[PDB]
Amino acid sequence: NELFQDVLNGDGESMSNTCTAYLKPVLNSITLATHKYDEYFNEYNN
Amino acid sequence: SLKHSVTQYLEEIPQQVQNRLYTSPATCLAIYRILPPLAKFFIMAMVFNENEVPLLDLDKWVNSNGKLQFQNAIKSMKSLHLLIPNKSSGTLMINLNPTFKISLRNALTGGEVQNSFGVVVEENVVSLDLLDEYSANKWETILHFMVGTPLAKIPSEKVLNLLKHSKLMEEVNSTGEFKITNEGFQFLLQEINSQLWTLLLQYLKMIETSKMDLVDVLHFIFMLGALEVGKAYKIDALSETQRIMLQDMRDYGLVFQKHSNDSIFYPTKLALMLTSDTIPDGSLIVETNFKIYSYSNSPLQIAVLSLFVHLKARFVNMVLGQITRESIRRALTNGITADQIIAYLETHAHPQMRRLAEEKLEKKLELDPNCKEPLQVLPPTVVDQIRLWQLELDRVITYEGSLYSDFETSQEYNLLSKYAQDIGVLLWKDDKKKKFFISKEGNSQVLDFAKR
Amino acid sequence: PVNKINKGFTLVKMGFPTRIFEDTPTFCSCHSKLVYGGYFCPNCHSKVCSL
Amino acid sequence: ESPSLLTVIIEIAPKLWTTFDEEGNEKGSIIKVLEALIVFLNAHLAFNSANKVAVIAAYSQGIKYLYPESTSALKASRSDLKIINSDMYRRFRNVDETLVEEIYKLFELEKKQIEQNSQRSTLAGAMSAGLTYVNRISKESVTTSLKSRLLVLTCGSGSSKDEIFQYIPIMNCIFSATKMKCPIDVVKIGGSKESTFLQQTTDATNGVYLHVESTEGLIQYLATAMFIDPSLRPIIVKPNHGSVDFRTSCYLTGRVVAVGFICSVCLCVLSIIPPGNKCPACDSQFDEHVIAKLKRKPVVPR
Amino acid sequence: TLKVSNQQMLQQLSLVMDNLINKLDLNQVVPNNEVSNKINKRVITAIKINAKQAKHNLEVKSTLPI
Ligand SMILES: [Zn+2]
Ligand SMILES: [Zn+2]
Ligand SMILES: [Zn+2]
Repeated sequence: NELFQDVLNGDGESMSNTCTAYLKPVLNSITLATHKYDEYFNEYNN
Repeated sequence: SLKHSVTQYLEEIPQQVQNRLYTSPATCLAIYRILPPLAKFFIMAMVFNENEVPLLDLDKWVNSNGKLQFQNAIKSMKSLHLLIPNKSSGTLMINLNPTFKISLRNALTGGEVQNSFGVVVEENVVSLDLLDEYSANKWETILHFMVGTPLAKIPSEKVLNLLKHSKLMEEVNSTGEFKITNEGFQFLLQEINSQLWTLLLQYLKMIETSKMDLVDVLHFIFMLGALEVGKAYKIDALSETQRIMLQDMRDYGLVFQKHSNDSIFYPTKLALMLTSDTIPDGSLIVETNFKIYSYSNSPLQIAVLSLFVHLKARFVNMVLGQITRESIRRALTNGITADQIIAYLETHAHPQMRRLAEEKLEKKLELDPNCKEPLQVLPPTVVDQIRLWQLELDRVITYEGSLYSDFETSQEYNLLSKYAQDIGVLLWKDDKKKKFFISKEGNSQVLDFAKR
Repeated sequence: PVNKINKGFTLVKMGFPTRIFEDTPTFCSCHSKLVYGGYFCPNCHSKVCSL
Repeated sequence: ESPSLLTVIIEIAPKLWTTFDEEGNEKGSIIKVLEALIVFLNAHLAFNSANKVAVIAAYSQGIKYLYPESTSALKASRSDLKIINSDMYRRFRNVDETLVEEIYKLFELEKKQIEQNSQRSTLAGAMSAGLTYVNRISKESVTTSLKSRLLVLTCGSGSSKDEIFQYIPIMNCIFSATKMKCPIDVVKIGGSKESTFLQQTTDATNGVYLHVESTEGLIQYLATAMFIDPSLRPIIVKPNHGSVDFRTSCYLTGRVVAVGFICSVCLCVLSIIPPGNKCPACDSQFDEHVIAKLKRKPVVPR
Repeated sequence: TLKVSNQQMLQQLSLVMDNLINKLDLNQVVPNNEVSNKINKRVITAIKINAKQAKHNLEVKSTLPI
């Protein structure tokens, strides 16, 4: 997200979408991994 | 070639003549089969819908790596006038030709065809023993007289004056005989399907008479392409120009008839192989001592060999010959160039020469893989001797014209020389010698320039 | 052909990835390079180049 | 450019076509499909002079060749019936007449044998026969450099569901067609939009899958989407929408399989670990240690 | 995630029999200028989707600086 903001305030909406599209699948993968971690965490606390 | 030649002729045909030509379904079918695969695919994808089709849909149909072939097909169909562009609502919309569409759809689905495929009377003759024998006899007669062997039987005066009015078969009456030309030997070089097509195209060129109707002529030709060997057809479905050209094709050998002025005619194997095609005979062995051993029993191939090979002996399988200087000079004075002589030698080279060339090329690649060499099937010594005999024929080349000199002023000579260079008939110029030369066809322009 | 005394009969946990279609190139998870297509893994949604 | 052999595997099942007629408003859609196929085959023979056509019908009790007819019938015969008009092109007309006479003979034969009802579809066997015919003509090579192409005209009609037993033969047909570089085209004339096995067949053999709902206007579908000669396959894009996922079905539940488990011996697919600690398709006892390694839950601190 | 009877199946079969004997009018395959338009629209939308998918498919070049 910090790299996204850096290219956002460095190059201004023309290519930050391209960088976001480049880094979208691995961001989705790590978000899914953290979501699985949170789900199993809450399932063991409850 | 073949498809290129018939496409060029059909493009040279005017637009309304093409629209009249698209009436018969068999002609439309043959013209469709001439087309490239993308053109054919688009034509069949656009026959069955009566509404409009844009070019953007057809362009989206083609992949990114086939855009050049798509442009080729579009230009071919536009030149053949199978596509009518329309400029409405800002999109260049495409119609199929309506007569072509109706005739092709009728040919596909079956329906009204006004007997464009003929009628069959179910009584037949044998194809291989009679039909093929007659067609082969007429073709062997025409090519034997054409290559110039002594013949007890000569072809008809219609194809005689066709041959003397064609580009090939030069003729003199001071000696009283015919000569094979460069394109005449080229004609023997290509396959007999393209031979028949180029003879038919030159016949189409020379038929300017009112007795011949050109659309009916092409209808008959493409109908014979559509017909089948070995079964009979009626003349009653034909117009009178198609009747007399049925007689002419009987003289050629494209069609067989049992008797003249008969109601029933029989197409031959050349009628079907007019459309498309389908050790060998004539396969020959060349050696470094210029000896030729040609496994040929056919008198046509022996005769064609005799145009540039000094024949020495003949057996049932093979003929003895020797490529000699005077025989090669005979061919070269007949205009048969060394390139096409060597092309004939390559195309009739023996499989044993092929495999020995493959062995030589394999050893060459396993010794020096840095450089690649072409497959020399026949000896380069005899190839270079053929080309050297060509050079010794063509040591000097002559052009006739005028030379203007004895100019006291160099400026006038320079003006005349640059005028000749601008009009493109100059061959040589020099201020040191004060001389510039022009061709005979370019003499008149500079003559009137100097007079005025 | 395996021998009868081998008792290594087990399930192998595997998934069937989905062929992704995209007009924008993305970083692959196996070679870290820009690839247009790829396969999304059913378990972690990481993309692979070949199968 | 180069001639091709178009082999049409047409699935004429009386049950499936009767259900299609009952689902639709019209009746006798077999006639419309058959005549659209006739015009399409005439179009393919019009594309090139030297190209060839084969047709195989997959009826209820097996398969039968429609064009060309059986050589026993060629030797025995010719009662030229007048279904197709004789004034059309003869080179199309013999093909069309042989096709319609074999259609009539097949329908008469299964009218005679109509009483026996079978749950075993013969589409996979017909496609295998078409692939053998493709190999036969390619190996004979009377016309040099002959391409080939399979077109499958099947009907679902919303009555027959997905058939598990067809999975292995269709997969083997995929591999054989990929080896021989012969595309397999599928036209599914029915109500069920998805046919996963034939979709995978088209997408793996570089063919076109087309699902249609009405038998009317089928010749435009055939002449636009299905008229791709293998000469121009790499330069013509395919209209095969709805990309298939290349998944499979579980052996003992039947659902589509996500991340899952296959047997290491007989390669059967299971979405869950089977009861009894034994392989259902394979009858192999599985080790409790490694399947407990499978049954472990992921870890996270409290 | 309608079982047809043998009598009506034979009736449909005999309908196909007589429809094959009496006349097979191949000119009936031609659409009526509206269903052909809808069919061509569906086919060209599928072609547009597939062409946008497979217009473009060593890593490929990027619009980013190095
Ligand atoms: Zn990768
Ligand atoms: Zn994964
Ligand atoms: Zn097992």
